[PDB]
Amino acid sequence: AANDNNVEWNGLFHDQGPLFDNAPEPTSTQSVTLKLRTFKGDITSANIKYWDTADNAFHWVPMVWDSNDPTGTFDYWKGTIPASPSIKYYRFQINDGTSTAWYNGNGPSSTEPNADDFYIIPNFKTPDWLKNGVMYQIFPDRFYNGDSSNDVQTGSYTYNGTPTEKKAWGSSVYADPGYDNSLVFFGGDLAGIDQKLGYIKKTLGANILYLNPIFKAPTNHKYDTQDYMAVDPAFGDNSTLQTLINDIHSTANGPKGYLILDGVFNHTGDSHPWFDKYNNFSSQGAYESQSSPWYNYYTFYTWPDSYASFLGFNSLPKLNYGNSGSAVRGVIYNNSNSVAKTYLNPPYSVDGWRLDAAQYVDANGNNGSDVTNHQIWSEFRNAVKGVNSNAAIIGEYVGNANPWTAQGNQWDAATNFDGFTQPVSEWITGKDYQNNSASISTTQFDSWLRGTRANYPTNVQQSMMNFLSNHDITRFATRSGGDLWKTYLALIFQMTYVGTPTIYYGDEYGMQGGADPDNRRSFDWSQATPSNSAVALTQKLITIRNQYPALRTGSFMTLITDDTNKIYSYGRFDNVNRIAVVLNNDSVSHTVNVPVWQLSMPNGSTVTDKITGHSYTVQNGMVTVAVDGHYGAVLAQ
Ligand SMILES: [Ca+2]
Ligand SMILES: [Ca+2]
Ligand SMILES: [Ca+2]
Repeated sequence: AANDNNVEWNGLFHDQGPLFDNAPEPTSTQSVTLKLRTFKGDITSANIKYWDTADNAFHWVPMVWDSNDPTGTFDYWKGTIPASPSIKYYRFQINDGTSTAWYNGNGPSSTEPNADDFYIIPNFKTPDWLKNGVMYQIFPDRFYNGDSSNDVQTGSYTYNGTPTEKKAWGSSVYADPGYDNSLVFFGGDLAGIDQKLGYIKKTLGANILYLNPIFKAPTNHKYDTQDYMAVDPAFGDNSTLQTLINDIHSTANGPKGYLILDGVFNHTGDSHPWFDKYNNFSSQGAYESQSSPWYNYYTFYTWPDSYASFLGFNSLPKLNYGNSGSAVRGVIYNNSNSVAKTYLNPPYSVDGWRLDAAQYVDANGNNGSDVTNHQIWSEFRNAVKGVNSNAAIIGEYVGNANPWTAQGNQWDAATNFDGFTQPVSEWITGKDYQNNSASISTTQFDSWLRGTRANYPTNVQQSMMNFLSNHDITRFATRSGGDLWKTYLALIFQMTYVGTPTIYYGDEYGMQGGADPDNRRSFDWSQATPSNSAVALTQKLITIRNQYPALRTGSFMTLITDDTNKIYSYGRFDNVNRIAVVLNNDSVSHTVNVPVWQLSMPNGSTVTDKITGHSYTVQNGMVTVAVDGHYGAVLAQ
């Protein structure tokens, strides 16, 4: 508010949204112009300090006043970082007389930060459809039986001395005596998904489907791959897949769609012919002979019974990637007929891969998270983007996936357990995604989100897979104790946050389910109608997100973190829209005075709460709205 030897943190702001960065994903020849907000006439000077990897040294860029905002409450200072192909990191030093403050990915700070700087990664690009879309994850056998003929009957075949069991739709997933939970088949197939595309792309509005493993394998989940080149018979054939894909891409049944498949490349099943532990093929697998033409595809500590695998499971033998140019790297991604390229090239042309157990991929039985692992994912990116520059690569990882993203040479994003799923679960349900006691306050929730977003470059942030639940954790509906309102609150946050909203089939209507396999129940189609509370809401929220680009690629600013009333408010905004989201995590309603002036919403202007449909007028830079307990408001203009 004045030159008083004091920098006012509350007026400061910067992130890589359109209002503050003119080149979020620049090439080697494009310079980056940055803008820093501050209260009007609050400072005397500001400087951009960036580290250049080409140089291994810091560089200084003095900023200059640029303009005021429409309300005349803030100033905007600007400075430009020169164009080059090198990766750079930056922070701001802000001065008002004898007062200095710093600011970077983690926000304001009195002392100079050493971590969490903003990222500039020349030529790094993540597909924009991923940034702007809504994903729907489907576990094939449990979504919808489109063709009951290809169904696996209770006794169709045996695996490791066990018959497969068919269950009636709606039945419990747990196997009956004499059977195994990994061999229970409810009947869902690709044909079904194809027939329910209308529900997916219209009723709900999602434009991206992500399917759990669909290739030939003996189990329910099918992560124990037997043949990467063939759609498993229980789901259909490769022609079925091609028809599904065509209908997904079609714009005659709704919005243009995108298909992402699960790529299990760290290991194969023990029944794959390269290994052939049960001798299901005339050929000789690695387990069968040390003279096998694929012996070197695996790592044996004591041939043939002790070998490298996924988390000690003997049914999942770990592939040996060797050095660059190896046969394994060839059949997985380098060869034209490899697994990755096959489905990315016509007649399939899928749109991306979700990398199962990505962190472990390595050579010689080692456990990844090393030089070799990253070199492999680097070669993987070149192979993929070489076929389709718009194909997405999302790696599975439960923590900070910075190591596979921040260099802009590996994945486009990752499964956001650490930056979305966990924090949300603990704030709303008082439990972690495992269903164990773990609760955080509103201030901790906000801190958690900011810290995790800071781990990633902005384009990676906008491409993260944000799901409330999935096939490896407990259902949100169960962690919430069956309280639908908690689901309401979660959906609203999900559809308005930074990252790709991902709906784990069933979650949109409150489906319950405990730990695997209880988290893989069949889909009750009598609940998949707007007549259902959660569904109607999901459809509305998806419509809201698709209506406002600020929700997908706009800036993010915290507006309120009230621990007593449990009120969380944040804004999403770009050059066109300004949206203030108000969430009520309490068990009783609260009337909140939203500080929309922080988003520069003009006084006397109006906003509409997209959740209730009610309209309001900005008075004294505020918006007073009564929000019901465990519910929210989306105030936009
Ligand atoms: Ca001042
Ligand atoms: Ca079927
Ligand atoms: Ca054999």
